Amino acid sequence: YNVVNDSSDEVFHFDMYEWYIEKGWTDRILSIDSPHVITYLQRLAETDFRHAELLCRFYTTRSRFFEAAQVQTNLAKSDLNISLKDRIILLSRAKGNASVNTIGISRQQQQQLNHEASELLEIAHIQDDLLERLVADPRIPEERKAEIEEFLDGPIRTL
Amino acid sequence: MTDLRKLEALQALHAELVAVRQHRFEGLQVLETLLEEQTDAFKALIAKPARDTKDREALGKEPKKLKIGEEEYSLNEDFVNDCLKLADELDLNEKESARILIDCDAEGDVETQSRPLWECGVIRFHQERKYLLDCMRLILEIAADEDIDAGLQESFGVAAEDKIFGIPPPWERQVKKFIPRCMEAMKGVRSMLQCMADKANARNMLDNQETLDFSRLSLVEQHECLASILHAAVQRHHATIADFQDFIKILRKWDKYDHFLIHLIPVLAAYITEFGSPEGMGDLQQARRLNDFICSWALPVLGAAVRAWWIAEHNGFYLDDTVQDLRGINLDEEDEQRTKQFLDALKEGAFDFILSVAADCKAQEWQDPSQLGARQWLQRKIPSLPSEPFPFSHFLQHSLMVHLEGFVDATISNLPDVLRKLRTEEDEQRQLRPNHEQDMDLERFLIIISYAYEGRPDAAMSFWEDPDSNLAGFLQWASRRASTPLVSAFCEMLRCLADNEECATAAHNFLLDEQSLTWSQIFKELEYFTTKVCSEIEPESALMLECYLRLIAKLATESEIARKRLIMDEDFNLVDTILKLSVGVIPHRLRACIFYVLKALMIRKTHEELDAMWRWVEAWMT
Amino acid sequence: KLVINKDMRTDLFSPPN
Repeated sequence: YNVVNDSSDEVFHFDMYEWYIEKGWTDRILSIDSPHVITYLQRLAETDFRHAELLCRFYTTRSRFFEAAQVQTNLAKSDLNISLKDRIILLSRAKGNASVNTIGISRQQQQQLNHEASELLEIAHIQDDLLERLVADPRIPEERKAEIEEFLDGPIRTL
Repeated sequence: MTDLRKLEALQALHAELVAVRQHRFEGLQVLETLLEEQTDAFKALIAKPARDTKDREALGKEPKKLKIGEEEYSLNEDFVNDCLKLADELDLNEKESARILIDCDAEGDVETQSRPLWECGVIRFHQERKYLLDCMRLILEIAADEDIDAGLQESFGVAAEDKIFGIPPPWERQVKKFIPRCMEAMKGVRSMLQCMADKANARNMLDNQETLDFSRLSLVEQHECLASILHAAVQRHHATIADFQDFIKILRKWDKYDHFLIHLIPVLAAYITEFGSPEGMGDLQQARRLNDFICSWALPVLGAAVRAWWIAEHNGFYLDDTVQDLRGINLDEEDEQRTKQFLDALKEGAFDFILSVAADCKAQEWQDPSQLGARQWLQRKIPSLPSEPFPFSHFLQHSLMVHLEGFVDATISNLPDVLRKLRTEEDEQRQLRPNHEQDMDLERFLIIISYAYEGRPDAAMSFWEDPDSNLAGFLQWASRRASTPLVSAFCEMLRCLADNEECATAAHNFLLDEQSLTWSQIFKELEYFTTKVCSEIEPESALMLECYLRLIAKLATESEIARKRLIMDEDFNLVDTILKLSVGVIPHRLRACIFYVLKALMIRKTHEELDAMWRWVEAWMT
Repeated sequence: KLVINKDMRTDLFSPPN
């Protein structure tokens, strides 16, 4: 592992960040002082959920809660393939992270994000309560249930 | 700014807490916004990720581009060398260590301090723990402030339960408790400080001397903050017996006397108060086991003091037989056992250690020359501090004085017969062998009482409000016929119990007749010594004279009735006696005390007093 | 923003196509 960390090959270190992510070694990746890994995540954060989650962990441990709430909220409003329940977790985290002070950011900007995440989380829970009840309902034909699961187990719908 | 880093976030947060503490509520809306952004910080007090090999080998393999979170940075042969150096000195992860160094380049503090880049990382790392821990003390301190709005006082209270102690609020709700994390947290500070001296001493045996001194200061401050946080948490009845046993074992395994022991003293005091005294876990059965458990020690004075405090605090149960159950238990045997244990603790030097700690706590760089040699004529056998620059705080001193006054009240209201028998034993010992110096237990105890009651008139008034209480009873009983040391200790106590004018007037009215000490005997002894010197003198007589002069000066500076009476009293004529004593062959201390007494008497005077003073001066100088 | 429109929906109790 010395030979690994003693390298200056950049495509290599990118390939190793991806490999650590694959194997699940949050142990070793979260323990890198470097910003090089943060910058690498900032480009692909809004591309994949698993990468965004890593980026948000780096922000939170650095008391940058508002920036994580921003990543999580945009991810919940996006058209990436994300389940409704995963979008409930993202909003719930963003709601908490925007409710606490982050230095350098105005109280107004925090509250406006904490409010957008609170409303979207309220709608998401309604949608989750619906989807669950509809799937379990004995009086609903199977043919329709599959159709319900397609349109409700994804991005959050209007009221 | 708005996008502040971890360091700037804690530094700004600290300023806000000081505002609310200094009666400035202009940042209420801004304060709540910070606690939510640093929620993950308050959860873990102090935790450094272990040095991993995955980052060590990867950092040096491709030191070209670094990705931390969302931003990206470029590593060069110069910066990469600082990461490995910082990680080795502090044993910190390469990823976390790199982030610290990156924060310095952005803020650009290398020019503000003109130091190597790798050294700044050590300071920046210590600053985080300082504010991260120091800010917690302000939260609990403000949550207990009674001079603020009740609503705001409760906001910081519930917040600390969840942010610091990890306890959710009442309106909601695998995890580890706070104490076990705090104990392990303080442990890391000790191991880190120990390894620091070993490595530092090796290379020393440079431009980093001041940095090492600042790091040691930050470490001791963080340890004091952790101790205060632990004390506050224990004050909320959030402990158990396992933590108490662990703390007792850690104390038994104590090696050297330093500031850490003085910081932990109040922790054990609060532990005994919550468990030993009937003001907490009032399980009488549980207290019996702890008594035998407390009653191996690498320092006997510590065990003696602990046993004395435990006995003093636990003797409050056996006062009456109506508030608790005391059936099928003998009293005389337990009383004799506690008495012999307290006597053994005294012989081992419990009060001596307490007095040495109290003295070392208020160690001041400079002292007023009007009180030189006061309370410094005993036989101190306890080793002193190494004199390193580790100044104490104010809240710690306040808590120490409060605990000492509480212990004094308990010992006075629970063990009067013990003090009586000790005084009689000392008297008979001094009588059967005057050539030898008996023990100074009572004098040391009175000096500790004086140190406890200093600059606190709210507590000193208790000795004058109720003249029929136990406090006034002991005050009047300690004024009977005794030796020079006891009289000097009582005079010093009276002098220190005159922080204001009301207490000074009360002491004046209580000293004069309305047997206990009276001004008549004082002036008689003064005239006797004057005639003896003018027709040798022992240290005890000089000490008594100096104590009398200091007491008179204090009463004249604090009280007005005494200043107006003694100045023109025909039966005393203190001025003539002090002048006849000063014109004699005596050391300079007595002359200085007489001059200070004259100054105090002449602090507020009129034309007639000025004329009389000038007449006396001319008559005695011509 | 809510807008009720009972007019044209999709029969929740009939399959598609």
